[PDB]
Amino acid sequence: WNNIVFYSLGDVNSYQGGNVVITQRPQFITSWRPGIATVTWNQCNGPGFADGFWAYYREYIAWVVFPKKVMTQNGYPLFIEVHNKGSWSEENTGDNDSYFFLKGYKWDERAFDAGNLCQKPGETTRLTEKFDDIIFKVALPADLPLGDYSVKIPYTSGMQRHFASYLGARFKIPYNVAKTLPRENEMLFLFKNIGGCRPSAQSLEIKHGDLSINSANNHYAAQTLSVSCDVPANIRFMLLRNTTPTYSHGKKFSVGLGHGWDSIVSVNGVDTGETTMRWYKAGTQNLTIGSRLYGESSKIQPGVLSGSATLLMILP
Amino acid sequence: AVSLDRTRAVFDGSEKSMTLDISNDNKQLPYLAQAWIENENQEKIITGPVIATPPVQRLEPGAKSMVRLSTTPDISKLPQDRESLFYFNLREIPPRSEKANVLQIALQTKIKLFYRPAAIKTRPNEVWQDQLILNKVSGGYRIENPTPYYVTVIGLGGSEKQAEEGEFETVMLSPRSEQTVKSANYNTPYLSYINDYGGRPVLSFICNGSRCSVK
Amino acid sequence: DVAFRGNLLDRPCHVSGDSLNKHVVFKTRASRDFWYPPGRSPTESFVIRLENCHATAVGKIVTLTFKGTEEAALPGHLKVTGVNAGRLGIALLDTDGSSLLKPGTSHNKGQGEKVTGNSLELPFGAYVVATPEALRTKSVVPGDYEATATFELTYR
Amino acid sequence: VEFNTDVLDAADKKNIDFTRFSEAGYVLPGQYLLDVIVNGQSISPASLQISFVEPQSSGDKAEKKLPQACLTSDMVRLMGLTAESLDKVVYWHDGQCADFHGLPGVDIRPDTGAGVLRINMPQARLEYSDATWLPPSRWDDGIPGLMLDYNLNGTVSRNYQGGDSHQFSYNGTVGGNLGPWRLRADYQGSQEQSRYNGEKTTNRNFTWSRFYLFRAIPRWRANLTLGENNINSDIFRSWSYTGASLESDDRMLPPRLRGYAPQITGIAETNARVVVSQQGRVLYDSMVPAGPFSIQDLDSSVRGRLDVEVIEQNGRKKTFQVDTASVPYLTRPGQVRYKLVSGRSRGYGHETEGPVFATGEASWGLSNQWSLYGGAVLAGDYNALAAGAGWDLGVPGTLSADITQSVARIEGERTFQGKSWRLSYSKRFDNADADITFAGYRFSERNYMTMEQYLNARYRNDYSSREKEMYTVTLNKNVADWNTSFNLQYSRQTYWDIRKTDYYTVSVNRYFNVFGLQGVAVGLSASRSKYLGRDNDSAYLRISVPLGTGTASYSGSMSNDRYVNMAGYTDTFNDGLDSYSLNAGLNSGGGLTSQRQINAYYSHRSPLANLSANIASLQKGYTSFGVSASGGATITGKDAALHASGGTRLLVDTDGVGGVPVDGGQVVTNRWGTGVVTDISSYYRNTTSVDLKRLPDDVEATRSVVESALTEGAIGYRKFSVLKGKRLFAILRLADGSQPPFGASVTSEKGRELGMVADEGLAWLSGVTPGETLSVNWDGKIQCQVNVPETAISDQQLLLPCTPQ
Repeated sequence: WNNIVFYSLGDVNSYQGGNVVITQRPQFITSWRPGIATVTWNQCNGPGFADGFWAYYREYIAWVVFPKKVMTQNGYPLFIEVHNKGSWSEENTGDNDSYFFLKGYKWDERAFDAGNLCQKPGETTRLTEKFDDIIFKVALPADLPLGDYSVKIPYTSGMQRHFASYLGARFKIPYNVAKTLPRENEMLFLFKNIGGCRPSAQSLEIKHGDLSINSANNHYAAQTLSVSCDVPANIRFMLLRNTTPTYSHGKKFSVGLGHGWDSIVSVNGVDTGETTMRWYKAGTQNLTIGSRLYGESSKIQPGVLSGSATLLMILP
Repeated sequence: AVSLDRTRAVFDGSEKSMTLDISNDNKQLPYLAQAWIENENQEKIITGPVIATPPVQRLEPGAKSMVRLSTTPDISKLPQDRESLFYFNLREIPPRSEKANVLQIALQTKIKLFYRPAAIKTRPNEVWQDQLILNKVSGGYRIENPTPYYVTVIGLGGSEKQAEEGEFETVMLSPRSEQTVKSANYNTPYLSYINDYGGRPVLSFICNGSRCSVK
Repeated sequence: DVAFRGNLLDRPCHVSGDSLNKHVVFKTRASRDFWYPPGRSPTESFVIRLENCHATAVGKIVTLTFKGTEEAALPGHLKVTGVNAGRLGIALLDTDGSSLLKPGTSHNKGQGEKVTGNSLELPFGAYVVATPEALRTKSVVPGDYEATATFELTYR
Repeated sequence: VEFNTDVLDAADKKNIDFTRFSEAGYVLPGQYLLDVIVNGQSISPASLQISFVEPQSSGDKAEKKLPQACLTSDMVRLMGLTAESLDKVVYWHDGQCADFHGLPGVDIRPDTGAGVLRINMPQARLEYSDATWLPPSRWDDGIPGLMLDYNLNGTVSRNYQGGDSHQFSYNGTVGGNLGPWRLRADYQGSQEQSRYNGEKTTNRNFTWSRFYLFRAIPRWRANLTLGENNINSDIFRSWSYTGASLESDDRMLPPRLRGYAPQITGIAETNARVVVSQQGRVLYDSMVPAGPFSIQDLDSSVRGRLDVEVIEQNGRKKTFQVDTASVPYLTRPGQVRYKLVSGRSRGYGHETEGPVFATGEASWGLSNQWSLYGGAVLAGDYNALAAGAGWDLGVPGTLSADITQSVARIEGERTFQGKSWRLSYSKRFDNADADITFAGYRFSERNYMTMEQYLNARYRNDYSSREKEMYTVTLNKNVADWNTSFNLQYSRQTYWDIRKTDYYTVSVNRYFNVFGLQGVAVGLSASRSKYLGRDNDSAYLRISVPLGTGTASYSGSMSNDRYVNMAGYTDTFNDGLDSYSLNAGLNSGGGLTSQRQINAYYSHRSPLANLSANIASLQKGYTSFGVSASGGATITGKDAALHASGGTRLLVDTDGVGGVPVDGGQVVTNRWGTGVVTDISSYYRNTTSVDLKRLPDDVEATRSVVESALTEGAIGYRKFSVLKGKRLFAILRLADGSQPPFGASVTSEKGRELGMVADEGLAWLSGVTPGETLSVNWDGKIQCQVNVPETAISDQQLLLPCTPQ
């Protein structure tokens, strides 16, 4: 006869992932912890009790089921994959949702004890087994917004016991009932996304001259801001209004600089206020923040013009 | 002929060199503008406190050029609790024509260079002329300057048609001082002035008989 | 990233655009017109253009005064600087055409200043005259003579 | 033309020269302050000294010449010139006018009128040096010092077995920069404790994950790495090792040169004006040289049609479209990319050893838009030669292929010879926007053996999971006015002694809006893994609705008969630094249980360190409240500091001021007078300026922008002349009642200059705290002391007494 009783761990471990970039992949340690554990899958085909007077063979194999893809709290896949699998034996890698790790540490020994060979689902036993470590790098996807994340990965990691009665017995749990196991063990990990997109200047000073009023009625001042990426995202930036505009110039994004002097902002030549750019690979691009100083209804009042127009880059 | 965008150049004590651009409105014959900086009693002090960096410079017809004013230890050898006055003037030399018995005219300009120390450096829209007061004299008026900056009055009047359009001689004001000015008595005299920037705002004075200022 | 836009600005107190090549000439002889009693050439009317940003007045914006070298033999005149060194002088008249003003006095404001729109035209008259010590003795010679007068526009 | 200088210039002649400028249009030699422009950009933002003097070097009979810009050795050192290859500026002394006659095509037109000094030079005479990239001769390397980067997340827990709450994470990254040699050691562990009624278990695991040294090399433009790291999944998979690694970097290379794009070739007639637009934006607009030309400097991000247009001097036109490939191994025509790596193979333990190897993997492209890429892996018991080329055919797409003849001599007397080949394909921009981003086909054998299979076969006896075939097609499709990102892909891998594994993953990023603002995103996906009998139909759904002040999210997922839904409310606060979410969920799994998840967080990006708290609870696991701290320090600098890192950090030094705000990550300083900005990239132009509007009223910043370019993992020095205090005039009254002469340097006890006296006690002292004693120093020695009261406010002329000692 061949009896199998699954006994799953109850460890809830945490780790702060830090502040990473989209192209950077953070590495983490998922340790094996010999703590409190609970039965999740019970079977009885042979006897139900034992007094230790019959011959019965023993084997103990570790069972680690880790997920490949995992959804976020906003619904994004995180392709978690192995660089080094440790001293385990990764098999059945043809599945799409989960890896299957194994370790044969106890596979041939004869016991002489009085025990319960098939425990009920309301049962707790002792587990003290130091195992090898395992490691993973979170390969982040292409599109991921800014902010903080609270991703939880579903994992069933727990020592099962195989009860048998003959010498040379080899039996593992079938993978579909091993992958249809309950969502017991969680992992509390947080990681901050600083975003793959960033500008290079971080402040824009446009050197425009000490000019006369005739050229102040229509002037052009240009400055180029270089945004450099290594991810194929599709950025979007909003020219946020910060100070008070004076003259209602219609559809054109007027930035009143003060003392009766407005000035529109011309991103890439046209007065759109927002543009649309697609990026396909690693590189950089240029955006000309042009400025036209026609903020005059022929009631001229000269003063120091020092307004502001902050552009914030939001990942859609 | 050359043209100047500044009606009074202001030189703040923070930066050691301001820019001052000139242009060439002529499109037929060139010119060479040479500049120097005088003082209150109007003399060409060649190696004074402030110096124009190009001493003589050729100007193409239709071109433009800048005259920067560098800094020496003698501007530190000036008072810091008040401002300082300087007279920036410049001449133009036209080319010698081939025609005989020709009389030449040089349409030149002299501008007021206002040195402002870094100790009394002002904000971009801080109108210090709001603090100005005017006292009544039996036969005229006297304006007072409590502010440490050089200000200039150009006209006084009761209504908007006679201050800057009447027959009135202007006067220059000095810091922490006063002077008398003969004018007709107005109940609400609005202060018509010219700032360091170049604009000409107007502001009202509401009094109690003898001394007045702003709201 | 904050992209604040800060500047400085001014307004062009300057000359107008109608009369750029202003050089007055004199088609008068020296051996005949300066050997008899009165020694004067005909007056040549020339104007001074002014396109400022405020045409409200004249003395409240521009204090016009003129300088240059003064004639030694003739008080109230300018040096000619040519073949007739000290023998001839430069006269100058105002907008009224009769006030023979001095080399260094300011222009008398309030009269003869027609504000043609936003401009300010100042007509002046100047004719070359001879010094009486060279006129009566008839020591003047015909030739080329180039004089230059400087007009400072010291603003307010 | 001769001028009228004969009348007057002034009262007297200034005796300089008066005819030379008139005929020669000559500039007067003096002290000018010009901006120097080299090929359209600027080598300095606020360039101070440009001297003009008259060259008396060349003797002649006429001796009438023009002056030129007397550039010294420091500004031609920072001009970006390649003085190493052209030593025509090395030998130049500051006494004579610096001629550039030894170089061809160099014209210097000094136009002092516009205030610019334009210098036009050919591209091969100088380095790259644009507006955002400092040249490699000027790299601000690191100062000596160490660094600590902590990541700790402690939390409590609640289970169904009794009572249990004790948990402490332990992550970290230490290291020390010693000149260009940079040490890095990342430690990660955990600390958990369990307290049940009848049992009290605890454990303490802590292990150094990686030990490595890396020194950046500018000459070779590649970073060596000594110590431990990994080899990426390039041809062979991920395999850990310890040793040396001369990897060709790409961040040391300019950002418009990264990746692949072909050089535009052709010889039409003259100095034409090139214009190349990708989607309505010019990527390159300049004047090519006369005759033959080839643009090696354009290697930017382009994945499709690009109408590279040439416009000549007369006005003639020619149009031709060229094609890019974007395959992972073809590079720039003329330059190489390589990986020279060697050492010992790391197993899983920290002290694990193994064989010694010497693997060289390089990629080089000839200039007929073709490229070969080779790999030569050789160890004492295992060799693997990899070679193959990749080339873009243009209009039918692009190809790439390689051969891999690996020989594996195991100790069981079984020599394993395997020749495995794989092919790569991609596709350009179609008119109806069809884009195949990657298309592989991996033909392997029964005897293929890479490095990771040989590592598992040498000491661990693993003999499974080798790929027979692996081929995927990945098309991607975008569409205007619909805004849906369609991307279907299907792969079918086959292992040894295991059957086929067909994959099917489709996705769509819908973008439209109904009763909300534009920016609402809808995500849908469908996954299907096909075995011989089963088909795992998985489907994840995404709904994201932003409203400016709010960003609600909804995520539905289904692994295997488990419909799991979640609804989120993640949003920032009014300042941008903080962010908080509140999210619930439902977990209805196949195992007869319905669970309810609840997750929330509250972050606070403080300038001293990042901090956050998280509420997380589900069914059978409850109320896990935690605190996550993540910050770092930099000791052995000027003074120590605390910050918000994964590499380089710039150290901004503002002495005397406690709370000045710096840009980048809005990092404020400390009581010691220092701060460290962390959101900077390596090798770029870093303009770290203080936010001039949010300064405190007691302090003032004179000059705010300083420039340098830091190396990868370097710490850079930037001094900041700032001042804290009031604006005063101390009218002194000595014991005899006198006033000392000029040069009386009023100095604080910390060693900072405050000002000097002009004539009678009108000394403008700046930056003084109320309640201190200063040191007025004339004749190079201390003579008297003063005493400032607390009562002193700004803009005063207070009666200050000077008590002597």
